[PDB]
Amino acid sequence: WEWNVTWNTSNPDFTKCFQNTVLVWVPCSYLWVCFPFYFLYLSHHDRGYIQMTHLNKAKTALGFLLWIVCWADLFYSFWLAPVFLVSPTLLGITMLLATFLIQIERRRGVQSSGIMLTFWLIALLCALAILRSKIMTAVFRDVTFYIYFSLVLIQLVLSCFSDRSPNPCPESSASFLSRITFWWITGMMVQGYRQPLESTDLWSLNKEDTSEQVVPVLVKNWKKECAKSRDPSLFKVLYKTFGPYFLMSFLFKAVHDLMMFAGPEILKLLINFVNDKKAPEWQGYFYTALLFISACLQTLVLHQYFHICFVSGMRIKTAVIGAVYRKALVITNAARKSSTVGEIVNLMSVDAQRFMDLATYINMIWSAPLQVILALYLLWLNLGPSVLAGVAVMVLMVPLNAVMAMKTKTYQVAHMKSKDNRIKLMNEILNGIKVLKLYAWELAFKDKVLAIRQEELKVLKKSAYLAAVGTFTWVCTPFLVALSTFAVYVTVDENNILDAQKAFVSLALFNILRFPLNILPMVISSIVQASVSLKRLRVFLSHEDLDPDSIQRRPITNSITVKNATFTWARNDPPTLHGITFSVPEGSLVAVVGQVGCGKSSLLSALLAEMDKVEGHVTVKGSVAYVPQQAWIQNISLRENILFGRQLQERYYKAVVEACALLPDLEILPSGDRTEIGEKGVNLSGGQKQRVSLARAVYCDSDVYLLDDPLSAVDAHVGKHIFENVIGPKGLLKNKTRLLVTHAISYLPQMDVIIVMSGGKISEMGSYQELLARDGAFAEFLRTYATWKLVEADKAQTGQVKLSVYWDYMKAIGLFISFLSIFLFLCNHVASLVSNYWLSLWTTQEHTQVRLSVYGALGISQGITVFGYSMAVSIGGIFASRRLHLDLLHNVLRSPISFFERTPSGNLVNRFSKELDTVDSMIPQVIKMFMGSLFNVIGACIIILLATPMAAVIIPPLGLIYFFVQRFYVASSRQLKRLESVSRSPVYSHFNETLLGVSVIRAFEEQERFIRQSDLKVDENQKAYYPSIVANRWLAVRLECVGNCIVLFASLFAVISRHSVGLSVSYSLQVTTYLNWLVRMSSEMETNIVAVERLKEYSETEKEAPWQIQDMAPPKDWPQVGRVEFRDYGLRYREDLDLVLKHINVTIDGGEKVGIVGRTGAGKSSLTLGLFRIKESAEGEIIIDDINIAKIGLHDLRFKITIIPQDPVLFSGSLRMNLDPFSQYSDEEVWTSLELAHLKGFVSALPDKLNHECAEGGENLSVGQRQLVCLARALLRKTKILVLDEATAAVDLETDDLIQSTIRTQFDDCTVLTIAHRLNTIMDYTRVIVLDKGEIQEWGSPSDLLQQRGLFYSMAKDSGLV
Ligand SMILES: Nc1ncnc2c1ncn2[C@@H]1O[C@H](COP(=O)(O)OP(=O)(O)OP(=O)(O)O)[C@@H](O)[C@H]1O
Ligand SMILES: [Mg+2]
Repeated sequence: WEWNVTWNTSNPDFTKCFQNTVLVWVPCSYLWVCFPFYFLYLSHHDRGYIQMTHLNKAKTALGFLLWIVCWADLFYSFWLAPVFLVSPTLLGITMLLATFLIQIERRRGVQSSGIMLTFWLIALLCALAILRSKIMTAVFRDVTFYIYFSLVLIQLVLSCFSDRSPNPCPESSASFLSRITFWWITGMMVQGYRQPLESTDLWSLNKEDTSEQVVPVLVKNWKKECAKSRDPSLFKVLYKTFGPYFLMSFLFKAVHDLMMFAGPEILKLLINFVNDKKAPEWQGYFYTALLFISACLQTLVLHQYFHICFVSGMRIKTAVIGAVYRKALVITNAARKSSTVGEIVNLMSVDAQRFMDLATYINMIWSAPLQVILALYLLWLNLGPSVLAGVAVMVLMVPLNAVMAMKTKTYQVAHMKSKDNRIKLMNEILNGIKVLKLYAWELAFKDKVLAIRQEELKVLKKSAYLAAVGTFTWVCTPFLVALSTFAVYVTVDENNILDAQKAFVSLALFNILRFPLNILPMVISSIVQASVSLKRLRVFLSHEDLDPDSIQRRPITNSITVKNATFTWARNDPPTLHGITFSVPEGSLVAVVGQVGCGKSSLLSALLAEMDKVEGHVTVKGSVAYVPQQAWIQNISLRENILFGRQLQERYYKAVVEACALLPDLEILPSGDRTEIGEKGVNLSGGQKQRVSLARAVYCDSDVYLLDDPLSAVDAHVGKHIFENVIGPKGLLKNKTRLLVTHAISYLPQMDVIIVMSGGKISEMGSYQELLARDGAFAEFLRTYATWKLVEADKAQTGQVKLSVYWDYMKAIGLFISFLSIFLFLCNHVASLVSNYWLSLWTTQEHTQVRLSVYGALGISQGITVFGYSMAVSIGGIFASRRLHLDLLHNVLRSPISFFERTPSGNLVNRFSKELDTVDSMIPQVIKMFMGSLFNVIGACIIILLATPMAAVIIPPLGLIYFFVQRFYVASSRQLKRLESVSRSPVYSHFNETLLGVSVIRAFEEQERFIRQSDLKVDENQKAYYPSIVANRWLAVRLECVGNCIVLFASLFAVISRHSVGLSVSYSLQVTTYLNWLVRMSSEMETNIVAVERLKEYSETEKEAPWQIQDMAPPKDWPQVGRVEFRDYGLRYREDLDLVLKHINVTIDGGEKVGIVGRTGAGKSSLTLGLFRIKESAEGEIIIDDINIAKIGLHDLRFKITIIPQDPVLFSGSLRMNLDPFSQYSDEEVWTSLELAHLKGFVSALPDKLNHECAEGGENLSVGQRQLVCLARALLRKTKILVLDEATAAVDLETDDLIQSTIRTQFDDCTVLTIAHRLNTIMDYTRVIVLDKGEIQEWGSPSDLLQQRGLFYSMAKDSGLV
């Protein structure tokens, strides 16, 4: 090796020894270092074995022949030079390793080899170099090399084709080149250009990324971790699960850094050749070719690294969602109260996003130091032994930034904890929107949600401040280090030789150092956010687990054999069931009776292993079917609700439908048992829900039935019919154990055992006959008798996002920030341009100091502007997020009830949880980066145009070739993002539906089907998400290669056309980067803008009538008498179907108690909706005290009309907040109301009294005590209209009489419209007006109706009052 023949001569020729040693050691060596490592992948990853094909054999045979040929050389050498022995043998054995490798790759099922193609490629290049040398030299050993080269070339061509496999994703069957270039997606891309993509174009999900193939691994690893540590660390299981696939990203990142650092060196060498005519031209071309191949390989390896990181993040998100769902289905009640529904919704919505953000930057926590250390070491041997001073700066800056970052972790904890409270509050708002709108409590909760949002948005401002200050130090680090090391370098010794050339090199290198330190703030912020989101996930996954071994669920004497067990709702709270002991024989109908909050329902929940056992033995035998007190209904057709995971059996299904009085219900529905039933059963009535919930349990034939009051909402006749045909001894369940919890006693004589439970312990136990002779606590009670698809789905828009969206976001940000931020951007970029100009243009130690001072001033000015615009962008983004949340909340609240009926409660959760996450976090940073890239591009174009008049006809084409591909990419990226969000919404819907009814699912042992449904929905979401990232890589690969094809032309021109412009080579290198970056950023912003678009989607939806009308204002004492009078009133349930009320005309007098009563599906709960303007009246006019209701607003009417809703619902927070959320009543007033509603005897014993912490939706209370709270609210309001929408249904007889007496006493001067199914209360009323089929039938006093022997007489006959 000497420079005369290898570099100095115009003939590019390697030396003979170099040819025979290094050129042969390179390829053989590559396979030797990769071979061992490759077994890891070949072993850990398997796909079967490929069959015997001609291609595989062709490759194997050529591998055998190639080895022979190489050993044939050793034979001829055996037949002086030392290299003529070792080299042929080494090549033969590495060749024997190559053929063995394709063999094992066949065995392990790999169609395209990631090593063979590269191995042959490198071998080919080495052979090409020797080939050219051997053909320039000119039989004996040359012909062996020609045979070797031809065989290697054919082997390389063969290795490109993909072998046979052992609407799927093409990634599995794509060839190596297609996989490395992401070619296989281009079809979708061009498809997205023809017409917008739909969900059907989105391909299927790979088997490796599927939910059922990812979640079980993490779940098993978590069980192992939580079993070894009898507290476990979530980090250990997380990396043990997601490390083997991620280490490839580490390898690719190392290669990308080692190849990127070569780029500037090759550029510098090229710019010295072009600026020199004393070097053989061949050297210049070689430089351009080397730069081109280096840039191409750099982009390929970088984009492989990025794809691996993104895929790992996607898998992490899928695993996190699956594990959260499984734990939520497994969680216990106490932990469920501790870990609110907002916490779970945040865990599978914003937390995984933090993990995928961490996935991109975790690989940089070693790359950035590595680059910094490499640059510092190279400067050590470039400038001298004075760079250590710069080290001191890192020792005086890093700790500060670390201390500052540590404060952010205590600032993100409150940010991610004040988000769960808001999400929980909005979940309770959406679950009980009907009551929250019937009580006019809209702004009472609108001004309450904007009290946890502004607590969550303030810590965001503080964290943004700490992030801007943290990036300030990183942006000023280089210049400060330069100043410190130069101040030391001059004094470190007599080395004051800061010559322009040296100073120039050091300054350019220190500028290069800016790239590793410009990504550190994002890495640190992502690490902090991921640790904050890791703590919460570890806490949630470490909660207490329900124990199904507490109750011996023996399969199949006595079905239930409770043995003095003392159950409790939570570990620390005092027990609720004390010393319960009973034994129910098989088939014996048992009726639990007592009072409100006595433990009747708690007993069934304790027999379901849903309630903690202090001690005792329970042996409920068989399969248990549960009918909850509040019916649980999903969003499917009524037929599937009845089936509930069972195949249809006409013989049984028809009998079940007939028995539970469902034929009358399956005749008024639009299409019988094929109509969409709504998310929460809103399509059904209050009594039909109970019948459907009972039919679901009856169809699922079990051995033990725990009926928690299944006849608490149906009228007397239908209840009798159901009991006789289902629950009685002559029904379908005549040979099944039935714990029929009942409040109103009518079938007690037909009971077998009557459990009288009071206080919490079984106070009495015996049949009807054995309880009439006790003459005690309970005997005196008996003596005294006390198709269209209604729910739609989120639909993506087709086309470009309207600028209106951009305009609304800009208006949300404001004007002052929209100009100050732009000014800071522009000033920063112009300062950078001048710093680059001066360092370059200006390239006398009096000048050296001046140059150093001005450079430091420019760097500090750049840092100041960077910090300033980061602050401005963060503040503007927070302002925009606040405004957007306010607008979205107002739009949701102002929407009518029908909107909530047709929109599933997973779209709203999506807008308020995930889209808001994007608006707060991703959009500001994306806008900042896009603005920076755009301004950089404009500045670079300007500086080229000003300093090069010739380069004026290339700017328009260069802009066009990038604008066209930008459009071609965004046209599909927008639709991919839209489908991602649309497919995501269902997941939230399913999570809410499951979390609502966990108890029923556990009781029916039907967890697997719901787990599979959640897996399917998450699979659809990831099917929508994966093409987005794949298209991201495709766009970048094409752009970074298209721009890289240009620099090649510039380099060649600079070289080939110089004697007959050294700047263009670097200009193309510099500008193309800005152009590509800019394009990417634009697309990114566009995609994120989609989120804002969806937040706007609810604005155009038609809303309710104006809440307050100032022109039409009622007097303060407007309801003087409450003379309700319906004139021609007809209400239509939905616009398509027919009228539900046909020309009713009713004249109610002031203060006259009305007792509206009718059969099921008679439109009883239509006057209640109409009187509150819940649904606009197609025709008719309700007039209260001479003023039409339709003319007044809404809040005026709502506040002044009291209602007791059919479904008792208690919002989260304190018990007081469920009474006066406006805080308009004193403590004494509320306490008087409590004793008025007969609840003071329960709240007093509570340790927190009035401020007791209610659970999510009120499960902390009973169902009768939740109705007593509604009665307390009605007493507190105390208004002259008291429509009772089927109230007092879930309370015992004596409590019913007590609250009836309270209503009769304190509400004897109001126009109360008591809709009820218990006719005994309606008997002592002034008008018992009857509705039958939407038309008026009876009109008069109850006595007149009874004597008329009409419909009401038959109704009186059915109940048992005649
Ligand atoms: N989810 C819960 N968390 C905590 N305590 C609860 C919960 N559910 C019930 N309790 C406690 O158990 C008591 C009894 O409730 P339960 O609903 O069993 O009474 P009940 O008499 O069957 O009610 P109802 O008359 O409405 O049928 C409540 O008053 C409350 O103290
Ligand atoms: Mg109950």
